[PDB]
Amino acid sequence: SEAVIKVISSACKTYCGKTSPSKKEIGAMLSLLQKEGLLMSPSDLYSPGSWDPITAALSQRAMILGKSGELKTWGLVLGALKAAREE
Ligand SMILES: O=P(O)(O)O[C@H]1[C@H](O)[C@@H](OP(=O)(O)O)[C@H](O)[C@@H](OP(=O)(O)O)[C@H]1O
Repeated sequence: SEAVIKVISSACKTYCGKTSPSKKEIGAMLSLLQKEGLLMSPSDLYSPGSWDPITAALSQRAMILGKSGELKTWGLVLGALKAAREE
């Protein structure tokens, strides 16, 4: 939607620095996860136990369809969030 997007933005800008996903990339991945049935809300990313199925599903789609466009964004989020939850 909006609020959660900016939250993710400022978050990754602190963990990944300048090498963070652009807002235009964040929204794209967000909408994909919803239509894929992987997620249902923008706050779903706050669930660590739901990361595994997503990474698996995206990896499958990437290696089968031949495109890691959505996987790249996920990897960036996963890395930053994993580090955040590590503290
Ligand atoms: O303020 P930053 O540390 O430079 O991060 C920005 C902000 O999060 C911005 O939201 P806002 O315009 O509300 O500050 C967003 O739109 C940008 O993504 P993009 O470059 O594709 O336009 C992003 O880099």
